[PDB]
Amino acid sequence: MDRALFLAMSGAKQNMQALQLRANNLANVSTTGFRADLAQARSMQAYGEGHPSRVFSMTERPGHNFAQGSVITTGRDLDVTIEGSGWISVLDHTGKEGLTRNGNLKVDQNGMLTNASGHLVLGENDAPITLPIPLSKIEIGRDGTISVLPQGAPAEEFQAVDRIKLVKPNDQSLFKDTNGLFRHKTPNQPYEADATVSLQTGAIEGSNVNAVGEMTALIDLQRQFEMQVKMMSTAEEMDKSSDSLLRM
Amino acid sequence: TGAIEGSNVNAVGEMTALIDLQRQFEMQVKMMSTAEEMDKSSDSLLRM
Amino acid sequence: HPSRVFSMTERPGHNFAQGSVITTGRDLDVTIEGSGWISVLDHTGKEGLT
Amino acid sequence: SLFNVFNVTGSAMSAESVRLNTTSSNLANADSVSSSAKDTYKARHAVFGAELSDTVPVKVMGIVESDKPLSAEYNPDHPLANEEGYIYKPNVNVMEEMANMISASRAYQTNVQVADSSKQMLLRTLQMGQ
Amino acid sequence: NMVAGIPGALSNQPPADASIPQDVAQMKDGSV
Amino acid sequence: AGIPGALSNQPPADASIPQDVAQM
Amino acid sequence: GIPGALSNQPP
Amino acid sequence: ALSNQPPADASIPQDVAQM
Amino acid sequence: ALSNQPPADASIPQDVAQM
Amino acid sequence: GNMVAGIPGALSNQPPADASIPQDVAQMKDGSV
Amino acid sequence: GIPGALSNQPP
Repeated sequence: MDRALFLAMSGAKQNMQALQLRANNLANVSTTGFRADLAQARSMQAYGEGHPSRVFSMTERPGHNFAQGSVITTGRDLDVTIEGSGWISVLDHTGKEGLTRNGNLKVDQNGMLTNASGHLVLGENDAPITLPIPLSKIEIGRDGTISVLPQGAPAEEFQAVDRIKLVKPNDQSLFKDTNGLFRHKTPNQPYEADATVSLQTGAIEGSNVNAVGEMTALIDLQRQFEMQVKMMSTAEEMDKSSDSLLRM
Repeated sequence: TGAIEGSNVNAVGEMTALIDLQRQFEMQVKMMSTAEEMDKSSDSLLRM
Repeated sequence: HPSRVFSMTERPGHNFAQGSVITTGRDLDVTIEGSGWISVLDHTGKEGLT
Repeated sequence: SLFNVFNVTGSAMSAESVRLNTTSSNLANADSVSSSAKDTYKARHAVFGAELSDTVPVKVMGIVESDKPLSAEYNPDHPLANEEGYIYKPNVNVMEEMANMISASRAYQTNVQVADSSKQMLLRTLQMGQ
Repeated sequence: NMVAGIPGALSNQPPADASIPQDVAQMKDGSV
Repeated sequence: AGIPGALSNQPPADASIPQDVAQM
Repeated sequence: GIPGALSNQPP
Repeated sequence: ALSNQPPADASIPQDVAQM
Repeated sequence: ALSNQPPADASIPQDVAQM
Repeated sequence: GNMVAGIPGALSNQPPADASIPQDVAQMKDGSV
Repeated sequence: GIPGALSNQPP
């Protein structure tokens, strides 16, 4: 039949995919250090012989919202949030390094510093931070310097042991990977530490998802979705009527 | 002791699967209607 | 042609998560902590986990 | 030879009926995690073919599954969950199946019109001269 | 030569939507 | 001729004048 | 022969 | 495709192993 | 109208610069 | 008397796991009786 | 006849 049936179907299909991207945003409102995902549609025309009447649209992710997340003051010593722009460099389960903004850190039984996702926290030597096992008081600095008190030591024996690797690259050069870690679009790009990134210890950075912004985008995808499915029915209606040209 | 354990039914989980069952059920019913519509159309081969 | 595939519903399992615990303040009211069962026999006389 | 037309229209109706049954099995298995064969159901699509080289019949040369990834669901307590609690479901898209249902029905009915119209031409030829 | 492919919804899509298997899309040119 | 602002279905090349449209 | 076609016989 | 031997019945089992 | 050679297919690229 | 038999329509075209046809009737599908 | 056949007469 007419190709407008599939031209509208290819549009309704993308609206559902855009709806899925907004659904993931609202599910992650309470998530810690979550960067909102933007949804956009690209107009692609079928170039060739004939009148230029058919143009497809596909939904794609143009970028992410890198605005500062909601800061939650918790009073916990091992809670860190990046003041302004900046990232925390961590290595995932496989070992590939990446940037994260979740500062819900913790100390394991061996002293290795991890975050809430389990990623190991990189240090001054581009290696995971391993603090002494018998600690007494962890006091993270504003610049990322970790000053710990050995167990049984006097309060005046406060010494720095490591400095968290904070990286502030261009946000437009970062893409979210398959596990929520932002990495460089260009492969084999070294993550260079920055001396301007600051860590506000004792607070946790929340999500930056604008709940109303997603809701008002939802009510427009539904209407656009319903208009296209009416086009599918009216293209079906036209073909059924034209079925009476072979009756003879 | 001193307490009773209720059910573990996730009420919202049941409802969100109910709405999926309705849509899948109704789509298959439309396939039944389009199956008989095709048969009625093809019945004109023998008519003469 | 391999084009006709049927689907039938089945009960692959049950949700064995801990239920909602109701405090009644009754001596003869008990609930299992976490995972476990209570052995009972029905009218027939066959052991069953409840 | 209008009898060759009946082969082309007849082959077309067979091809469109195969696609409809494939669409029926996709709608019935849009939510099926298990299967008889231990592999998750993938959306099926019959492959039409043309041996162009007069009358070129359309032939179904086999069913080919869609290569889109299976839609993973976070169901950690499900018995079939993997190490990370994800169960995998068929990649059937509802909107594209409804278009196939509409397209298969309309393409089926228009070939009946051609066969019926071609039938009249042959009967009219029998009346030639006589 | 023989030309073929998946009809309907999957083929009536932009190539970016990789619904069509790679080898089936090859058949849509020519074969012998 | 007719309409003055008709489009062209050929992909942009910036080097060849599109002859798809009635370029008169 | 469509490369990678499904078959119609128990695996 | 006219054959001389009746076609076998299709089978729709729950498990392909017990078939 | 008619022609002696098959018409070319339609291009639907996500980036016209790469065709 | 080599006949084939069974319930026509919806009952038979379900997969055998439904167990809607009586077993006696379902076994007259291979030409028995 | 059919083993499970129903009768058309009162039981």
